Amino acid sequence: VVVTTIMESPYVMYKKNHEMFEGNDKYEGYCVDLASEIAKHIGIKYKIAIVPDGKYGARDADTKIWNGMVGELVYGKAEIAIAPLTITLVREEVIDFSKPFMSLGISIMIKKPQKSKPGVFSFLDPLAYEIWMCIVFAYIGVSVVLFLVSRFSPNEFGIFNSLWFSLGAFMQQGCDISPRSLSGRIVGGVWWFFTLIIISSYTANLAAFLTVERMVSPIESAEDLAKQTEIAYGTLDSGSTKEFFRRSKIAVYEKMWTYMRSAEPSVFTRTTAEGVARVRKSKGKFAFLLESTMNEYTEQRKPCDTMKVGGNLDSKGYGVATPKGSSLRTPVNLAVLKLSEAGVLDKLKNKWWYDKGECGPKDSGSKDKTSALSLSNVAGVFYILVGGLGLAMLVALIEFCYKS
Amino acid sequence: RTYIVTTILEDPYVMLKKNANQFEGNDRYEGYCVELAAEIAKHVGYSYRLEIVSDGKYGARDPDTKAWNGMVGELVYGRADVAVAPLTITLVREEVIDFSKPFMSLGISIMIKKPQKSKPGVFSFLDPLAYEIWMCIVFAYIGVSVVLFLVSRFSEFGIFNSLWFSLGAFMQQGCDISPRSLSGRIVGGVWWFFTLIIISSYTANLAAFLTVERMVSPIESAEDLAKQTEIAYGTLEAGSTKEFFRRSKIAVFEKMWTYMKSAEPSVFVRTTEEGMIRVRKSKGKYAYLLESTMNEYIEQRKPCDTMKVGGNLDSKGYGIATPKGSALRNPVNLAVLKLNEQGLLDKLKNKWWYDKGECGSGGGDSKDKTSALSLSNVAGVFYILIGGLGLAMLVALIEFCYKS
Amino acid sequence: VVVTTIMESPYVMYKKNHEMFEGNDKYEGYCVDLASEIAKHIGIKYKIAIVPDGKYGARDADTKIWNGMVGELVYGKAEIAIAPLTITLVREEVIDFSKPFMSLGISIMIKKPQKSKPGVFSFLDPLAYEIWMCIVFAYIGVSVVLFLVSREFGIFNSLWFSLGAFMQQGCDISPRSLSGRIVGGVWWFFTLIIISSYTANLAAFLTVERMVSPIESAEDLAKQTEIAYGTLDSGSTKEFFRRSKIAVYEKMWTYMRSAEPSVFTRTTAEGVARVRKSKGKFAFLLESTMNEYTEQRKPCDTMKVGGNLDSKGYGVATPKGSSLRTPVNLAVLKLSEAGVLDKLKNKWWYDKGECGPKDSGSKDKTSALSLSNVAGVFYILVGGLGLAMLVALIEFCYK
Amino acid sequence: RTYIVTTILEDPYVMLKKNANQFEGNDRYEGYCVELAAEIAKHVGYSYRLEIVSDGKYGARDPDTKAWNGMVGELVYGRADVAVAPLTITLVREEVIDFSKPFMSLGISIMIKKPQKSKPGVFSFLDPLAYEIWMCIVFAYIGVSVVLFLVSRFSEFGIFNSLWFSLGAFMQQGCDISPRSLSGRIVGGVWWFFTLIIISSYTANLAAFLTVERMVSPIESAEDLAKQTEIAYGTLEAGSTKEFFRRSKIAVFEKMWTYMKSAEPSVFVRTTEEGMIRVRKSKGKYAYLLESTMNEYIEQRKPCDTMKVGGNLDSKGYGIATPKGSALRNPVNLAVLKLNEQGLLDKLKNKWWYDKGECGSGGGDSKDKTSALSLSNVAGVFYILIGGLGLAMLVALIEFCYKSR
Amino acid sequence: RGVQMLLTTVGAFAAFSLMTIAVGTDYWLYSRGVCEEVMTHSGLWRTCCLEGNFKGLCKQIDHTAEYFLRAVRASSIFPILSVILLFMGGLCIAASEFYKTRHNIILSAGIFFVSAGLSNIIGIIVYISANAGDPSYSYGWSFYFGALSFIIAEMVGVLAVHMFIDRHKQL
Amino acid sequence: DRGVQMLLTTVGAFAAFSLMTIAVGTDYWLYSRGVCEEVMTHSGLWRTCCLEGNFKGLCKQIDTAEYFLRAVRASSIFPILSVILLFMGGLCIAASEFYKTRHNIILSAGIFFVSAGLSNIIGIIVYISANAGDPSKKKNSYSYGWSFYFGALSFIIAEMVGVLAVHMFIDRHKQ
Ligand SMILES: O=c1[nH]c2cc(C(F)(F)F)c(N3CCOCC3)cc2n(CP(=O)(O)O)c1=O
Ligand SMILES: O=c1[nH]c2cc(C(F)(F)F)c(N3CCOCC3)cc2n(CP(=O)(O)O)c1=O
Ligand SMILES: O=c1[nH]c2cc(C(F)(F)F)c(N3CCOCC3)cc2n(CP(=O)(O)O)c1=O
Repeated sequence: VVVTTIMESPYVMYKKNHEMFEGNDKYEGYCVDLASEIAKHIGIKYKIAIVPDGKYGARDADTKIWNGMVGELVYGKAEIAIAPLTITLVREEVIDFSKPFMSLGISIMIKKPQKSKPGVFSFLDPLAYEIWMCIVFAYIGVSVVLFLVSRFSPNEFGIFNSLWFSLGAFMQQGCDISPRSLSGRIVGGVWWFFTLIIISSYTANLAAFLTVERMVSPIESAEDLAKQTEIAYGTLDSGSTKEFFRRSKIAVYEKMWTYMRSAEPSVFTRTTAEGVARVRKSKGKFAFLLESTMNEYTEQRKPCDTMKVGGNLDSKGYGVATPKGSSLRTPVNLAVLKLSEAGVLDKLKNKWWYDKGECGPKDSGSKDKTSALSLSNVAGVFYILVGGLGLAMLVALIEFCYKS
Repeated sequence: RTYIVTTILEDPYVMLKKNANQFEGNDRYEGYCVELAAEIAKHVGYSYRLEIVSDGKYGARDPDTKAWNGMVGELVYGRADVAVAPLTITLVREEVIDFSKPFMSLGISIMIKKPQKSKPGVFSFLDPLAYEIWMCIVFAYIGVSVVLFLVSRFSEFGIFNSLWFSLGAFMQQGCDISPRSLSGRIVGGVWWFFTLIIISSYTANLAAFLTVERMVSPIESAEDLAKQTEIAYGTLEAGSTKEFFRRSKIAVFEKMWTYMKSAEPSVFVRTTEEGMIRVRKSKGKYAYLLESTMNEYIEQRKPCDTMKVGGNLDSKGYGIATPKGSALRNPVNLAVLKLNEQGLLDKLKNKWWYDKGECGSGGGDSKDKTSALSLSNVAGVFYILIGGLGLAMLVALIEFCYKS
Repeated sequence: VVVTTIMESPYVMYKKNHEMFEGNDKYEGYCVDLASEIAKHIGIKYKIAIVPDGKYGARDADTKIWNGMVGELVYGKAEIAIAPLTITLVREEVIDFSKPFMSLGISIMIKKPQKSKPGVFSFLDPLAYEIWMCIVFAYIGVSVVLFLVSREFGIFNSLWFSLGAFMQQGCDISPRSLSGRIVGGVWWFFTLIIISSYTANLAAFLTVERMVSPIESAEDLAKQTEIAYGTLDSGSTKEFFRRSKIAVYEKMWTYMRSAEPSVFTRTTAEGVARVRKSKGKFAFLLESTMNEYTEQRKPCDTMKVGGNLDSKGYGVATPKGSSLRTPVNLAVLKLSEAGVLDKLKNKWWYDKGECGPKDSGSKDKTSALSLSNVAGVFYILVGGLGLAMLVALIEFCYK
Repeated sequence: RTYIVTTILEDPYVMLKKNANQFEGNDRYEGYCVELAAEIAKHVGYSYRLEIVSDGKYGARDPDTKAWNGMVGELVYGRADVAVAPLTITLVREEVIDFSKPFMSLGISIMIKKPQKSKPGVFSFLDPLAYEIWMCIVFAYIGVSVVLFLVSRFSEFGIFNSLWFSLGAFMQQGCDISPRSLSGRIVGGVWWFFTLIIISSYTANLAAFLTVERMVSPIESAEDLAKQTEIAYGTLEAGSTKEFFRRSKIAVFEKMWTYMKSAEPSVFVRTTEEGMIRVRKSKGKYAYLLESTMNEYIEQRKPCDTMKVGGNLDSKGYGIATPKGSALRNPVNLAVLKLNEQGLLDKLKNKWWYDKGECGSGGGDSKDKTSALSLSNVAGVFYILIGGLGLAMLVALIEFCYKSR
Repeated sequence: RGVQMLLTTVGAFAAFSLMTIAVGTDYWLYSRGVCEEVMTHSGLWRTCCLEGNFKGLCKQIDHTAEYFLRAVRASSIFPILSVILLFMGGLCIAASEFYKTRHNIILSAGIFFVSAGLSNIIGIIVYISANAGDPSYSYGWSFYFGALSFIIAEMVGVLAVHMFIDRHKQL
Repeated sequence: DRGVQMLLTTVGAFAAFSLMTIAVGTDYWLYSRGVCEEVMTHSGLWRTCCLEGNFKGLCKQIDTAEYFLRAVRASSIFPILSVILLFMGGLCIAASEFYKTRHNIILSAGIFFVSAGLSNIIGIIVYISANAGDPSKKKNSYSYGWSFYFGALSFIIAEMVGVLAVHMFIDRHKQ
């Protein structure tokens, strides 16, 4: 009995380095343990031989030869193979496949953000956006009504005095002299009430903003990813994902393909290692597209900077390949089905995928990072400071030129 | 000859047109399954006549005291060859017949109601306090206003001056006129102390409410639902969900299974539509697990108040029944895998599950969570601003009428 | 083999389906399942019987007989006793005991810890008392300094200036001395910084609403507190407290002997009913298993165990001259070592419970602020207003 | 006849006297075990003379060449009738000889360092705003002060009035120096806006810092340890604790057993002493998971930085070893049960574990748990304020110069 | 200035009528309570449920700083003294409108009346504090008459201090 | 007593000139711990170099509401405009100390001193925004160097001259 397994896949791991625990079980992983489990289930001799082709499987129909595990099975040197192998049109007609033990997904991934350091938008982040315009409109209106009360109703206050009175009214400090009337007291009181409610709401809002943090994702779906058109995207230079994107039928996928058509900075990455290095180097743009299993494998790797958004662009699965029909095809099919129905396959999957990872142990977020008000949250505050003081000096100079 | 295709009466796949009457004959059914049957008959080449199973049940091949019936029962009896219908892959229906290929992936998942909270207007302004406290502070303000006026008349100033000084004292303002005598000075001091303590308390309460409102844990995946222990969950008494829960192996799913077996929320469901009704009527206090296919069908066809959350708990597939010793086993497998890989099946799924759905979730964009205020609670600030402008126009018009 | 057991609520209970089956498969819990496990371990047919007397097992010390399980095994009625039975000095010369498979002792229990609602203390619930003593001391000091360094600022004008500075307001009049400006600025800065700190502390207190453990958390704190304490009428706890030489329990014994005689209760149900009606009253000292049973029942209000005191063992009883004594000893040792009594204990006393809120904390809505946190302000407000109008009347009538 | 008892010293049983070996021998033994041996010899009547352990260990099953060692190995291989030194209950110990009764119980318990922290003084004032922001706002305050003087004297109202208005503006207090021109008014307004947003941001950050500092809770029980992150913990290797962890099958116990099974850090250590010393060296995140008895012993040691937290995970017990068929098996069982009931064992535990401890004699040393800003953190402001007031007093004397010199 | 004294007289008489309606009858307790949720009512010396399981009966109810506030909130002795002090305030206002040449004692009567008003304020707020202290109550359209009693007290006070302002011109 | 005041203004301006020259000459701004690894690197506004490491001896030049500030940080346009306006202020106060008849000269001097304060604030705020604006920056940080303190002292003597010369403006205006 000969079984093949590609070592260049996230399904095997070396035991120590070499000449330690020597023998037959030199590789430990998902696929080899599944093979051992089914061999204990039905009775199958254990083998260690690996095809020197390297590729999982390909159809070189131009030369009428099959390369990889599927070619090694169809020409004949083995009968049982456990490896990550996709199922396609040309592979089924030559080699029958069993039921898929694991579902495959294709998804986009982005780099985990670090922080946001904008300019005036730092101070603009709380208390929304339109509230500023509405409160400036309210300030102008209350200044107009105060000027009308002071002038039309029965004084020594012009438009500048009225706007200064309204500005000091907005800032819970007081005034130099009261209008001393029964009319202005109520409007001054309601304006003071509104501005103190606004200031208390701002303080509470910033306290709630700073006590906890959420890190909302910039994107949530592939449709929104295509619609935003601000982050670079690259699938792969060639392979199953590129072929699926080049020959898709869903309406948004043709738009996505035309977006790849007008790609300037060489989004076609030669190797997946270069792609993950590029997406882990720069977080501002260049989000990647990759298979779900490889993304989940990179989710538990020492850099610990990656996050998927969910959603499966394409659905397929990994199956067990056997050469033609024999007395072992039905046996291995029922063995795979029985192991898939039972949780033992899921037990092995969860164990080997979560016990080998350390990045996901710190789930959600870490609350032990507070420090103080660094300049990131203060850059807006001091930028509005420098703008206000510069504009105040400028208007002081022009008002001196106007009057004195 | 003329071949037959048997189809189970299932809601999300095949529809018997409610009009009945005309269009009877070949086009008696419109839906996913009949379209797939027409496509496979046009591809491999035969004529199909629709049939309905007698007992109306899926059936199984359990080793009971005979009395075998169902879809596989009528397949093995002789009067059935091709069954284009949904069919879960199970070991009890594999020992006699084999399936071709899972065209789509099945997965059990939790379903949740839509969390919708509409913040009121002027009611939301008094939300970060008790209305008794607002009544207390306003009535204490007017009481200390008249008391301050009488003690100033006892130990220059009028009713308007008294109101101005009292409200400016109420809300941390300076004044041009001085509170003469030590008695008036200490009244002003103690009432300033009260307004400072009450403004600090109000700001603290608003900060606490916003902190507890933002710091919330939405339910995702299964671990969060397992360790929240606040929302009821359950499945059917019998079916694939009960079989999967009985054979759990993972520690977290073992905890979920023993929590379900504790019978604190029980199952409380007979038909899954009744579970959908009771989870709509639970106002988010209950949750229910069911298949992703029917969950998507509920989220589309029913009014948009329920959807899915989290990933699939397990990997499962579909299939079409084929005879053990017929010539219609391999070509149908090759053609259905061709349709699955090409994406025409994906196109039909998109057409039947995204186009003819009276829901704006997939037909329009969602709402972006920008945090801070969103014209919901500050909307109440704008309605008390509307009250403020009402008081301002009231006092201005009544003053002009009094002078008139 | 035949075994007798005593109907004890946290060890054996009647099943809901009483009419489904009668016999061996009629009970569920710690005792009967442990008996089934050890019987399957050695290999024997076993039957379950109830005690005819109901006694826990003690010597009457006058007729030289035993009533209960020890009385039945001594007089030849049962050759094994899987029912729980504590190890005492009197129950060794007539009966044999195995190694203790459970550890129990006398533990404290209090009522439900809830948030208090004081009237005056809620005005300054955060911060402390010395903080406001020092702020008043600093207020008087800065008033005196400002009055002395400015020489219109008399013995009332400077006081008014400092008081206005204490609540974020300026003043109508300002001095012409830079010393006064400096002292007013630093006092304004201190007032603003302490008001900000107080407001933030109140916000944190209101947003956590965390309940702190009461004073009754240790025996030393139990002896130093004014709260009441109680125990059972006559039993293992009473026998332990009758004779002591540890120099920490004699004070507790004198506290029992000097307080009201209401501290003694007949049954544990009456005791939990008596402690349930008041947040304070008398905290009790009772068995650890009784506390663990009561903390996982439908009234999920009191679930406080506190510190662990005393040592006691629960063991299986076997008669003298039995060939299975070594067999049952090695059996209970194997179950204690490999671990299935602890697994069943976790599955039954912890996993099987009316509420699971003790496993993980939950967040509750803080609701409205109510008025208890504000009621203390109105009292000093009306008191200061009354003092002010009385002094105004006196000053205007006299001067 | 004189009876020899096998005694092995770890802590604090057979510790030798501080006067070296100037005494007569066996009479120079002080501890819990030797006092219990003297009492149990006086109860029924025999000799309590100690014996020297041959191997210095406790003994193991030793599947190679069978045999036995330790105290139980000396007991089974003749020349021993009474064993006083404590030893754990194990199946291989029971399959050869039998115990009497566990005189006092124990269990494996979690061990953490005592949380010790001190609030700062003037440095506590710069917690929620760091120190660069304070310098920036102070220098901006003097800049806007000289700018306000420029616009007041360019567009009374001297430098003194400008400082008055700026100092009133920095705390939103106001002043009576109101210029006729709108320029100084708008300068004051924008400076009011700046100082108010600084005050609001400071309040927000101090509230957030206090909430996040006080919200965290100390570790307790075992479930919180199971869901704990970023803190290391484990047990030793040469001991029965690892065997008990491996033999457990409870879902939570097997859960964290699988958690530290992939021991990426140095979870397993060799000896208790070296592990304790390296915990002292680290003192930020580690737990040793030792027995409750030795943990209670080491929390009474000289450094006084260790404490007992949580409960016992199991119900292990001690026992005094006796040979099978001897005449000193049942009377010693009756007498040890009598002393266990009498509470004399509790008295000996109190005197040799809480009274003779030179450090930490009073366990209730810090239990107020003041969850508010006491006079340790905010009173540092009271320092700098009085320092500022002292500065005020200092400038007062130089202003006294401006008054009189 | 006859309008001023007739306004004081009509305000005092209206305050008499509405405060008698407020304190005399048994109408002020609405809450989600159990007397089985049925209509309940508190009172000055007794508590009564109009319908339900307590029909035809009207039961005489029972019950340093904490003890004092509990006694004031439960026994309601201080509200009794406050409404009786309102009665003497109304009687001395009647004496004031009978003795129109009373320069200082009319002002003293005003001070006594506003003192009774603030005493009623402190009483009703400690009452609702004790109502909120039960777990660890709304306007009953007669507790609304108590609120209107506060409003009419403030109104008669402000028109009174308006006519002492008129007295400043008169004197 | 105006000769001592004008001498104080002159010596303050000379101190400001000396501080500006040693700022544009030396590179003691920040005692940063970077690479040449956390090692003492003279991070400069105009010249950044090192003292330790394997690459010691060779160093080079450094480099809708963020692009302008980034270009300001890269080009150092505001410190350059600041030192030019200090040069202009020195020239104008030299004209004031040589020519007493003119009056607008000290108006220009006061405007130049105040704009020096403005430009110094802008420069220091863009410098601390460049230093503290990155979340990546690194076990140790902060601990500003000596030239930050020299710039602070230049700012303090800037209010000193901007108070005393403006007081001289007030007294010459009232006389
Ligand atoms: O049968 C096939 N099975 C495959 C399985 C895997 C995976 F399981 F993820 F390892 C991958 N990885 C994709 C990501 O980078 C590493 C290799 C490639 C596969 N390919 C080549 P494709 O045609 O480029 O997809 C096949 O042909
Ligand atoms: O040794 C003894 N151990 C005991 C242990 C328990 C239990 F808690 F169940 F474990 C009890 N239960 C207390 C609650 O009511 C049912 C009996 C009684 C015990 N008694 C009888 P006492 O003489 O009344 O103390 C003993 O003597
Ligand atoms: O019988 C036994 N009795 C033991 C008694 C003790 C203790 F009392 F605590 F001194 C200890 N200590 C454990 C902590 O470090 C110091 C030694 C070990 C014992 N062991 C070996 P284990 O396999 O480590 O339990 C036994 O075999």
